[PDB]
Amino acid sequence: QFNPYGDNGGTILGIAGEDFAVLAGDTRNITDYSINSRYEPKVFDCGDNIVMSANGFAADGDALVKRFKNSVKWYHFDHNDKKLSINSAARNIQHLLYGKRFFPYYVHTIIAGLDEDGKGAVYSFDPVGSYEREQCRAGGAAASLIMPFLDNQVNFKNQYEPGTNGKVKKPLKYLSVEEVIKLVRDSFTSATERHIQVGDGLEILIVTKDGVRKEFYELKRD
Amino acid sequence: TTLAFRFQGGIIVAVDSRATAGNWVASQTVKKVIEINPFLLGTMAGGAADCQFWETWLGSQCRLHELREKERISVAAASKILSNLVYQYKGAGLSMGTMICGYTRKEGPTIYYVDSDGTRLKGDIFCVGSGQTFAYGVLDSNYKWDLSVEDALYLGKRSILAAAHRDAYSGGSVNLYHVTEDGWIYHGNHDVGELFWKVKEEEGSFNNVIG
Amino acid sequence: SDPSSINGGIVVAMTGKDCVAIACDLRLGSQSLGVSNKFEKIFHYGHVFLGITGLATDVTTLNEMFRYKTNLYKLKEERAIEPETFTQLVSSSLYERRFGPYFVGPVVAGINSKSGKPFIAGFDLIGCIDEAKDFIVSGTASDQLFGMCESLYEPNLEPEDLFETISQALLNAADRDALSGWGAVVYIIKKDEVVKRYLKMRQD
Amino acid sequence: TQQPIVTGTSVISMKYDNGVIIAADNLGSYGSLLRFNGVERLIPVGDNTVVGISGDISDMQHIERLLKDLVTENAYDNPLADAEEALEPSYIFEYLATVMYQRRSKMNPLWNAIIVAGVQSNGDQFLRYVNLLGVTYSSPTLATGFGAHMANPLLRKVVDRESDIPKTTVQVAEEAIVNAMRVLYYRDARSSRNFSLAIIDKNTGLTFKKNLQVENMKWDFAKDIKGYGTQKI
Amino acid sequence: MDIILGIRVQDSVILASSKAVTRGISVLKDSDDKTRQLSPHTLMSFAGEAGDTVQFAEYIQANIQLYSIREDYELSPQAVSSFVRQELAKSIRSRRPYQVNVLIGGYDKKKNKPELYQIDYLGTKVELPYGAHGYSGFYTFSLLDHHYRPDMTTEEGLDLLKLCVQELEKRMPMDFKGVIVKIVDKDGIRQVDDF
Amino acid sequence: GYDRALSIFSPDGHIFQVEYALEAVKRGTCAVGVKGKNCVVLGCERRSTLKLQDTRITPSKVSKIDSHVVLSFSGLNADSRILIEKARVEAQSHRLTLEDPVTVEYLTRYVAGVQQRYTQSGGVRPFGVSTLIAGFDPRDDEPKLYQTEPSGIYSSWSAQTIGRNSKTVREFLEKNYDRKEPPATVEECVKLTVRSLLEVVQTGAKNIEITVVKPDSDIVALSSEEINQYVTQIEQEKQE
Amino acid sequence: GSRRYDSRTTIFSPEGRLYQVEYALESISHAGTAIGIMASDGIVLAAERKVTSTLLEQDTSTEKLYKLNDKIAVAVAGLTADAEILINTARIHAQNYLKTYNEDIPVEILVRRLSDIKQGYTQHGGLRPFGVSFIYAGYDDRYGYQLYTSNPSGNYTGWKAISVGANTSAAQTLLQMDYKDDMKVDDAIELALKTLSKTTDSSALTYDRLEFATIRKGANDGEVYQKIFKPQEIKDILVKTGIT
Amino acid sequence: DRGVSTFSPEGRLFQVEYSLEAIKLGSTAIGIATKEGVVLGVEKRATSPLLESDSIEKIVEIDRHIGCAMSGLTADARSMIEHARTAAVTHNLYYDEDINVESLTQSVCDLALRFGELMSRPFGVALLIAGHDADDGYQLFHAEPSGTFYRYNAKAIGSGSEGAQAELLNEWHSSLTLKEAELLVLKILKQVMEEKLDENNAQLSCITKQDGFKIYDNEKTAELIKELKEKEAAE
Amino acid sequence: NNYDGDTVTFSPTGRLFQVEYALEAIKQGSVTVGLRSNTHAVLVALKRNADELSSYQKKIIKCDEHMGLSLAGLAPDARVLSNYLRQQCNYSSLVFNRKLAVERAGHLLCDKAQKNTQSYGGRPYGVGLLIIGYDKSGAHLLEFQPSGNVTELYGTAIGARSQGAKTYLERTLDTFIKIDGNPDELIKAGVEAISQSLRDESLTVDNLSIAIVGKDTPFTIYDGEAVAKYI
Ligand SMILES: [Mg+2]
Repeated sequence: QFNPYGDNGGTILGIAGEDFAVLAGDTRNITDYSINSRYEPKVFDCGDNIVMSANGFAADGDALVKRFKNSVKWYHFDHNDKKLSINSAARNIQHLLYGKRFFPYYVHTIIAGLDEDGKGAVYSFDPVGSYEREQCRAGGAAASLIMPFLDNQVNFKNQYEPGTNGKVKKPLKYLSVEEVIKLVRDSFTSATERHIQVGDGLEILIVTKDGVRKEFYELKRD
Repeated sequence: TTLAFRFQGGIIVAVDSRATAGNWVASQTVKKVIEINPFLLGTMAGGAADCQFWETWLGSQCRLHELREKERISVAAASKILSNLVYQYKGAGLSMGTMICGYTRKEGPTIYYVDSDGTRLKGDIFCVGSGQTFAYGVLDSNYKWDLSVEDALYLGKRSILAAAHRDAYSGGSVNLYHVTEDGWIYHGNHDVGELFWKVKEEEGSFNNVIG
Repeated sequence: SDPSSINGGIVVAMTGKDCVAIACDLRLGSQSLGVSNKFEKIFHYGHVFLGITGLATDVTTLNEMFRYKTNLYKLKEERAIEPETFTQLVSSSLYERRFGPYFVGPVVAGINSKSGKPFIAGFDLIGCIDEAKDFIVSGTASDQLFGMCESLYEPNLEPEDLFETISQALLNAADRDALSGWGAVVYIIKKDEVVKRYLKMRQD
Repeated sequence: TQQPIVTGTSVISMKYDNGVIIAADNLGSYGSLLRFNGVERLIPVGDNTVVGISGDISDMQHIERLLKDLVTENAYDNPLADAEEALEPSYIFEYLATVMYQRRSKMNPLWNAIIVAGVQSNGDQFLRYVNLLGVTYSSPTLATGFGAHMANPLLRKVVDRESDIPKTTVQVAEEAIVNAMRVLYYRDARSSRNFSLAIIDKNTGLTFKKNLQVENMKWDFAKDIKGYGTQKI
Repeated sequence: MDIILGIRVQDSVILASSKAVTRGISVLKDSDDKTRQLSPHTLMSFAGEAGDTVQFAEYIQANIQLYSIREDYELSPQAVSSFVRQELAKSIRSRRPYQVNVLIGGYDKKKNKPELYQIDYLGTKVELPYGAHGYSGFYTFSLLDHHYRPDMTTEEGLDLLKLCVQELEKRMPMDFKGVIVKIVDKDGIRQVDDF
Repeated sequence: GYDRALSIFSPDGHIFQVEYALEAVKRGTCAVGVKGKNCVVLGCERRSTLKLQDTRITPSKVSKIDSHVVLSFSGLNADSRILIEKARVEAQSHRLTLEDPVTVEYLTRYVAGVQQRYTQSGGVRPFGVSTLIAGFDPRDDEPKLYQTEPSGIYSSWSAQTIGRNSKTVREFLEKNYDRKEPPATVEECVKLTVRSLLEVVQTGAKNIEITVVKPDSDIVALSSEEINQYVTQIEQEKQE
Repeated sequence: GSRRYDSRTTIFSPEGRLYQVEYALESISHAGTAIGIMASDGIVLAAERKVTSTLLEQDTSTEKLYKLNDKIAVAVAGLTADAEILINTARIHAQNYLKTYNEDIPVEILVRRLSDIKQGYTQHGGLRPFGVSFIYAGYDDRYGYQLYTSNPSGNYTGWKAISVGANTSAAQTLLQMDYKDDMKVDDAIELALKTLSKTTDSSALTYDRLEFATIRKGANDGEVYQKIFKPQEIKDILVKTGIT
Repeated sequence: DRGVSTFSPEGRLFQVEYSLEAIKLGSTAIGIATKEGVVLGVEKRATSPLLESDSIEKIVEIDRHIGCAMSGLTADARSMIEHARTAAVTHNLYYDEDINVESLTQSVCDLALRFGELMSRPFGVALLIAGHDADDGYQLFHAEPSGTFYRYNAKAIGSGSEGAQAELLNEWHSSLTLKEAELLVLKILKQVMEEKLDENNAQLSCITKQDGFKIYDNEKTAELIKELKEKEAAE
Repeated sequence: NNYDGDTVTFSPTGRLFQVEYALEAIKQGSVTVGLRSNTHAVLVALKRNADELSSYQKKIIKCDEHMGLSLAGLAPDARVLSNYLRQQCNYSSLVFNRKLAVERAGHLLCDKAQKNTQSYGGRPYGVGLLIIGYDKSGAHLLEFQPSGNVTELYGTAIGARSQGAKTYLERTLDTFIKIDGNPDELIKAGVEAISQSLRDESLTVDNLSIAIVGKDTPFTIYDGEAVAKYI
C-alpha cells in the first residue's frame, strides 16, 4: 500500500537572546541510508524579521513554509502593509497546521524573531499545531541529543553556586550572540558525531532589529 | 495531572506543566490553563493541539455570545458549546480531557468535566489526566467543604506535587488559580524541583525518598 | 454478531383443503437472555397474513412499512391487496435494500378472495420468492421445521386437522432450538373466518 | 493508491563548468525482473531543458504529455515564446513538483522519480529532483534508484562540492557519466546496455545522444573463477 | 452508565438508575441522574456509550417538548416510545449509530394505566411489566419472575426493587454507587429522596 | 430555483413589497398588548361575519412559543403559522444548547431576523404579518412586551396595538396608560385591554379573546363568561 | 432575458392582497357547491357534480368526495387535477404519522400541513397557487367530530356547518338559519340536501348530479365508519327526504 | 420591470442610488473623531410615546475597540453587525491581536455589492464605524451600501445630514477634547431633531484606548445636556 | 432605449448599451495618468475627497512586487479585479516559480470582463484600470476598459478631462520614453502630464498619489509628505 509520508532527517535549533534570536539547521537531506544533498537549506527568511524551519518530511516542510510566506504576503495586502508580529505569525501557523489535523504535515516547526518589545522570541509547534513560546528549542532527528545540553548551558539547569551546599541556584542571565553561536556550533558538531542523519553543513540565521544575517560552518561529511 | 474542586471560598484549579512524546519529555513549561475570560477557566489534558486549539476557539465563541446577548455566558452554556463541538468530531480521534471552571451570579461557582467521547459532567471535585489517581488520593483524603482559601490553595498544589512525583507523564511546575465572584486570581508557578524539597522539609512527608 | 440469530424465533405456514395456517413462537431474546414472551411475529393487512423472523428491529420496521404500503394501496385501488400481489410487493421492497438488507425471513399466507385458492410464500432477506403448494418455514429452527413438515404434512387437510399438524410441527421444532419457544400462536384461515389459538408449551 | 507494473530504472546527472549532463537506459522492467527494451526516459522540453524520469512507464507517458501540453500552452498569446518568455528549467520543475505533491496528497501518486536538468536564461546550471512523495532537493550530482547508491559515489569524486563545478570540463563530466552507466549495467538486474545521454551547454546548446551502448567491459577474469570455494576444476 | 431497571405496578411505573460514572480506572461522579423528563407523565432512563446517551436523551426531550407546545397536548407513552424506537431504528444504519439503550416509563391519562417500554440501541421495542438493560437483567429477571404481581402497590413495588438492588450489590463486580429511584403515576413524576 | 428579486428599491427609496405587506397587516383583525406591574395581557379581535364556527377546533389567535412566551399577530393567518413554527423550533433549540429558555427579547430578535431575511432574499415575498411577543424572562418578574413588523424592525412597548383600526385603539392607550403607574393588578390590566378593544370591536360577545401571562410560565386563556363579566361592568360604568 | 415573461405569482398588490390567491378564489367560486355539516353523532359531506352529461358513467366516478384515511375525508371545490396532487400528499402525511407514532393522525395536524403546502406556493417558488378549496370531515379521540376548510391562501378555520365553491353566500345564510347544536346526523343529511336543492343553478336536484358521504359511529361500539353513498343510495335518501 | 444590477445612462447602479434615498429618510447619526477618542450620537425617534425608548438600539458594539452607529432601514444592519463581530473575533482567533478599524470596515463593505440575480437588493442602511488601533489611532469611517467607505474627522448621516455636515465643517478643529466633542454632537443633534432633545430620545457613546467602547447611561447624557444649555446661555 | 435593459441584448446598430453605460462610470471617475520609459513605469493619480472633513479615495492598488494598477470608476469593482490579479500573479509564483507577464495579466482581465458582457443576470464591470509592471521583457503600461478591450501603451490617461494629459503625453512621447535610470525625472513628467487635466483645483500634499516600478525598484506607492518633492 502507498505510504504518503517520508523522513528526510536533519535537525534544527532556535535560541532567543535579549535583543536577538538565532534559528540554526544542518544542510544535509537524507532518505534511509542515502544522502540526497549535502547543501539543501531548510531555514528561511519569511519577511517581517521572521525566520522559519519545518523539519521532518521535506515535502510537508516546503509546503508549510510556502503557505506561511504566502500568508505574510496576503496579510500586507489585507491590512495596509502592517508588520506581522511574531506572536501573530505563531497563531497563524497553528491554524495552518490544525487545518490538516486528520492528514497532518509531518514536521516540527520553529520560528524565531523579535517580539513587539524588541526582545528575542522563539516559538515551537507539534505537527498538528500546538505551540508555546520558549527561550530554547531543538527539533528533528538529533533533538534528544541537543535539548538536554541547552537545558544545562542556556537555562543553567542542575547547576548550583559553588560552596552554597546546593541551596543557591546559578543565576539566569541573557547570553551574547557570540556565546549563543558557540553553543549552536558545539551542539551540531556533537550531534554530527553521534547521529548519522546530521552533518555536511550548518546554516545559522541571526535576527536583530537591523535585519536577518547568515553564517555558514562546515560539518563532518561521513 | 489537572484538578479543580469547589469549596466555601469558591473554586481551586491546579495543573502541572509537562508534555511527553512517548518517553521523551517534550516540555516542562506548558500552560495547561486557558484564561478564556476573567470569570472562566479551561484545563487541558490529552492531545496538546486538540485542547489548545479548541479551548482558544471556545474563548472566541464565548466573546461572540457576550457581544450578541450583552451578558457574560454561563459556565453551563460555555461547557455545552465545547461538548457539542467534540461530539460532532466523535470517532475522528480527538483526545481531550477538560474542566470548564467559572463563577456567575445565577449559577454560583461551577465546574464542568468535558471529554472527546462527548461526556459532560457537573461536579464539586474532578481530577483529569494520567496522574488523576495520585491527585484523587491526596484530595479525597484531606478534602473538606469548609477548607480555608490558604489551605485549599495548598491542597490543590500538594495534590499536583503528589501526582508529579509518582506519574512519569506529570511534572515540571504547578500552576495555581483561585476563582471567586470577583473573578479568577493567579497564585503563581511553583517549580516541582524546589517545591518538592520545601514540602518534604516543612510537612515531614515523602519519607520514601533518600533522607 | 450474526443479525439473523440475535433475537431468535420461528414462523411456519401450511395449506389445507380451502384453508391456510400460519404459526410463530413468542420469544424475543438478547442471545442467551430471554427478554419478552409476548413478541408475536405474525401481522395481517386485511386478509393477507405476514410472518417475519430475524432481527427484531427489522421485524417491527417491516410491519410498520407494509402497513403503510397496503394502506395507500387500498385507498388508490379501492380494494384490499391479495396474497399473490402482496408477495410481489415484499419481494420488490426487500431487493430495494439489496446491498444494505433487512435481516428477516418473511412468510406470506392467505386465501385469494376472488379464486378462493389457498396461497403461501417464503422469502430470503433480499426478496427471492419461494412459492410452495405444501409448506414454508423460517427462523433459527428452520432445519427442525423442514424435518417436522416434510414427515407430518399431507395434502388437503381439513382446518381442524391442519391445526394439529402445524401446531405439532412448530412445538417439536422450537423444543430443539435454544433461541425459539416461550409460547406459540397458530392462525387457522378459512375464506371468511379466522381463528387464533395460543398453544401451551414448555417455558425453557 | 496503486502498484507500479512496468518501470524504468536509474536516471543519473551532474553539473559541469558550462552546463549539465543527464543519462538513462532504454529499458522497461516487469514483475519478476522480466525485461523490455525500447523506452526513451529522457524528455527534452524546449532547447534548454531535459526531464529524466524513472518509475512507472504509464505515469511517465502521462508526465511526457503534460510537458508537451505545457509548451503548447506557453506559446498561446506569447510573442516572446521563443525568447524572453520561453519555458525555463525552474518553471518546468516547479510545475512537476506541484503536480507530484498534490497527487501524493490525494493518495493517488505518480509512481516516478524525476530529475530536471537544464541551463537558465542567465546561464546558471539547473539540476533538481522530485519524486512520488513531492520531496525535492538539488546537488552537483543527482541520481534515482540504484544510481543514488552506485552512480552518486563515482560522480561525487569528480564534483564533491559547489567549488569543484568550475574546475570540471564537459569531457571529464561525460566520461564520469558514461563510466557510471557501465557500473549500473554490471550490478543492476533492471538495467540495459543501450542508454540515452543529453548535454545542455550554455554555449553549445542541447546535444541529445540516442542508441549509445556500454563499451570496454571487463569479463575476461570470469574464466579464472571456478566453483564457490574448494572446487579446483 | 450501567444499571437501569423498571417495574410497572398497578397504578405507577418505577425507574431505578445507577449513580456511578466511571472513566478508565477512576469513578468521576457518584450522583449522576441517568434520566430525562420527556413530558409531565413520561420519563426515559438511558445507558450505553459515553456522550451518545445524554446527546440522544436531550434530542428526544427537545422533540417531545416541541410537539407538546405545537399541539398544546401530551403525547401518549405508546406514541413517545414508537417515536423513540423509529429514531434508534434510523440510527443503526447511520454512518455512526447512537449506542444507547432506554427504558420509557409513562402514565397514560386516557387509559388511566401505567406503561413501561424497553428499547435497545437497534430499535428493538417491547412492552413489559418489568425490564432492564445490559447485565442488570441477568440477576433481576429471575427475582421479578418469582415475586412480581400485576396488582402490586407502589410501596410493594419499591420493596421488590430494594430486593433487586441488594442482589446486584452482592453479585455484581462493579460498585455502581446505588440508584436514583423515580415514580411515574397519575400525579406526574417524583424522586424517592432516600434509597 | 426561482431567483427573482421581488423586494427591490423604488426611485423615492421605498421597498413597495415591504410597504404592501404592512397594508395586509392593516387589513388583519385588531390585536392589542398591555403590560401591567406583575403581568402582560394580549387582547385579540375576532370578526363576527363568521357564524356556524366551531370555536373548539378553530386556530386560536394567541400561540404559546414556549411555556413562558406567547405570540399574537395581525395579518395573513397562513403566514403567521410559518413564523410561529420557526419560533417554537428556535425556543427548543435554545434550551438544548444554552440549557436555559429564551428571553422574550431574544425570541423577538429571532422572529424579526426571519421577517428581515424575507425582505432581501431572491424568489420570496415579505411576511404579511406584524407580531406582539409577550412573556417573562426565566427567573425574572419584569413584564416584557415586544412588537415586530414585515421590514424586520422590532422594539419594546409599555402597551401597543396592531391591525385594523389600531390607530384608534393606540389613541385610547396613549391617554389611558400612565408610565409612572401601570395597571397594579391582573384585573386592572385585563379591564384596560378589554376597554381599548371595545373602542373598535362592535359587540363584547364571542368577538373578544383575552390571554393573561404571569411570571414562571403561568399562562391562561379567559372563557366567554369570564370576558363577558368585564364587558358588562365597563358598559354600566360608562352610562354616567 | 427570461425576466420579461415572469408573471411574479408571489407578490403583494398596493392594497396588500395576493393577486394569484384572489384570482384562484374567483376560479373556485365557479366550481360545484360542496357543503359540510357537523352533528353531535357524525358529519355529512354533500357536493354537486359540475353540469353532468347523460352518458357520464355515474357509479364508477369520483369528482368531489375523496378518502384521506379511515377517519378523514375531503370535499373538493376547484381544479380536480390540483386537488389529486394535494390529496396524495395528505394520504402519505397520514401514513408517515401512523408509521412514526402508531396512532391515526389527529385531524387538525393533517389540515395544518396541507394548508402549509398551499401557503408555500404564495410566498416562494414563483409558481401558480393550487386552485382548490377543501372541506375536511374527520374524527379523532381528542376533539371528536371536526369540520375544517382550507383555500389557496393556505388559511384554514373550523366550522359547525360550511360551504365552498358556487353560491356560498346564499348557502351559508340557509345553513346559519336552520342549523342548531343538538342536531342529529339524519337531520344534518336533510339540511345538506335542502340547501343544495335551493342554491343549485340546475332546474331540479337529481341523484345523478350528487356525491354524498357520512362519517358516523354507526358501527358496533366506539368505532367510526365512512359511507361514500352509491348512486342508488343517493336516489333512496333523495325520495325519503321528499325532494323527488 | 428591469434588472437589479442595471447601470443608468449616467453610469450609476439604479438600486444603489435608490437605497441612498432610503438612508436620507432614516433618523440622524453623528460621529466626531479626536486625539482623546471618537464620539457617536444618534436620534432615537420613537414613533409613539408608549414605545420604551431604551429598547431602540441604533448604537452597537462590534468589538471592545470598535463601535457602530446606523441610519436608514435599521433591520438591514443586523446581519452587517453579525458579520462585523464574526470578522473581528475570527481575526483575533487567527492572528492573536485586535483587527484594524479600516480592515473591519473593508470587510463590512465587501457584503454591500454582493447582490443581484447573494441577496436580492442592496442594504438600505449607512453605518458610522468608530474605533482605535495602535497603527492609525482614533478613526471614524462612513460605510455606504455602494461598497465605498471614506474616513472622516467628523460625519453626519440621515434626515438632518446636509445641515449637520455644514455645522461640523465650521466647529471641528484638530485640538478638540473629548468633553468638547460630546457637547458638539448633542448641540448639532438638538439643531436637526424634530422633537426637543432629552436623555430619552437621544443617545451618546464613545471609544477610548483605555476604557474601549461605552454606550453612555441616560443619567450621564442628561448631565451633558444640562451642561450644554448652561454654556450656550453663558454668552 | 429598448435595448439597454441588460447586457444580453444587442441594439439594431450592433451596440451593447449596458457596456457603454459602464464606460460612462469611468468618465465620471477622477483623472489618473500612466507612462513608462525602457527602465521604469509610473502611475500618477488625482485622489478625490467627499468633503474637507473626509479622506481622499485611494486610487492605486499593488498586485505583486513587480505589478500594480490605478483605478477610475467604481472602486469596489477595482477591488474585485485587483484581487483576481493578485491571485493570478500568486498562482504563477507558487505553481511555476514565475513572475506573471504584464501581457498575460492584460489577457486574464480581458477574459474575466468579457464573460460579464455575454451572460444574463450579471452586469459589466464599472471601472477602468491602468496596469504598470516590470517583467522579463522590461517596463509595460496597459489600459483596461470593462468592454474587455486591453491595450499596451507608452503612456495614457483615464477619467474626467483625461484628454488634456493624453494630448501632452502624445507631444512629450519622444522625451519621456528616453528617461532611463532616472525615476524622479519620469515622475516629474507624469506630474506635469496630470497637471494638464486640472481645473481650478491644484495638486496638494494629501491630494496627489504616485506609484513606480522598474529594473531595481519594487512596485511602491508614495502618498502624503512623500510626494511633497514633486509639487
Ligand atoms: Mg425452547
